[PDB]
Amino acid sequence: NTYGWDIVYGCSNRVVNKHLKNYIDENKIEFLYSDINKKQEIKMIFDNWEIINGGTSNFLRIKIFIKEGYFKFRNTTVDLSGVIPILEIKLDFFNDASNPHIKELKFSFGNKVIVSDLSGKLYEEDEFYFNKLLISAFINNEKQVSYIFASLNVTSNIVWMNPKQFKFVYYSPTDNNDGYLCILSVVTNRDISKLSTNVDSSILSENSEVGLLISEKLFMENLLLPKLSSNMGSNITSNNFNVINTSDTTGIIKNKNTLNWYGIKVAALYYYPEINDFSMELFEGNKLKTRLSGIVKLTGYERIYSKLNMECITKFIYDNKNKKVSFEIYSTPIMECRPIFGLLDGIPAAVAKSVGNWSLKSFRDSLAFELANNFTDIINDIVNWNNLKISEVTNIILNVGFCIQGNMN
Repeated sequence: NTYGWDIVYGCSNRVVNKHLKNYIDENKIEFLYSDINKKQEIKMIFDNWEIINGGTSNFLRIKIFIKEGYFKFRNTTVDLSGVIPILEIKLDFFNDASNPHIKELKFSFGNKVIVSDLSGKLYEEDEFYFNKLLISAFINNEKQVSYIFASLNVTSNIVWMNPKQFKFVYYSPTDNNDGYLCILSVVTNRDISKLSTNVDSSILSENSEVGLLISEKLFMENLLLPKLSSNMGSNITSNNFNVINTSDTTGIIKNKNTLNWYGIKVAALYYYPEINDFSMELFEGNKLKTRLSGIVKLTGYERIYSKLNMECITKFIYDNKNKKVSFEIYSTPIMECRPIFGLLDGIPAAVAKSVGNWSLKSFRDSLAFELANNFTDIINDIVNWNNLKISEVTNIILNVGFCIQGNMN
């Protein structure tokens, strides 16, 4: 699903364009420049700006609607009322003067980083070498446009999501409509470059304005494990578990050491089985394949035990009404209970079979739980597009990556 990145955020241009429009409908947006004494000047008054496709890398490409204005070179007069230039511009992150741990995504015309694609439509004269030279005297008014495309929060209450390195990229598809987006690596200072910038269009959907894609690893470590590792009795606590790397984004859950199961009462006695090696890897996109093995000693016959082997597939489950993530039992392709005894003593062998079969059930049963995260909290945790929270989460998908989707209000 993802592309070698750790957490990817994304937003509809259809969304930001609109918050852009009434940031402009605030109306204090006139641009003046006069080159002296080169006899040049423009006064541009803006109707609307509109982000469009064609944006490559850091850059946005945007349609500029002028509805009042002028422009003079060498005693030549041209009123810019209605001309519609098309620019490409750079965005970069700007640290904040309030909370510096909140980095802020704004326009940036430093020093160079504005290109003119089309000059105007279509009320112009070909002789527009001067308009372009001059409207790149945009820069003088860089500070005037302080629009916040997204707030990005390092040092949030959710620590595993905190980004160390991260950068902006615009996704334009093959069909026309699009969403731009922001890519990160959390905590880890990995190679970073060269990583791709290609993004999964899956992140957004027809129903959803904002999307968030969590890598498989982060999901395993910070979403599944925390629940699982506390679903198995008081002598198991995730400190008992490792998550092992297979890629820098692909990961398997193995046990760090012996897992001490809680006590099961069979007939008159309590038994305390122990799983010795444990494995949970992600399988067929949305299912978990669990593969454990261990034993259970017979209390009172210490040196007579039952060897326990299970394979058990569980499945992701999403409840769109209460926004709950769930895993249920899909199959139990292996539940093998094989008592170890010799000759005559069939009588313990039989309780060994029975404690074995009870223990296996206990195991499986623990693989069927419901996570407790607040996913609304999660999507809103690091990136808030346009300095805004998301009201409703529209879908959650586990297809190798872990994807949360929603609408802002």
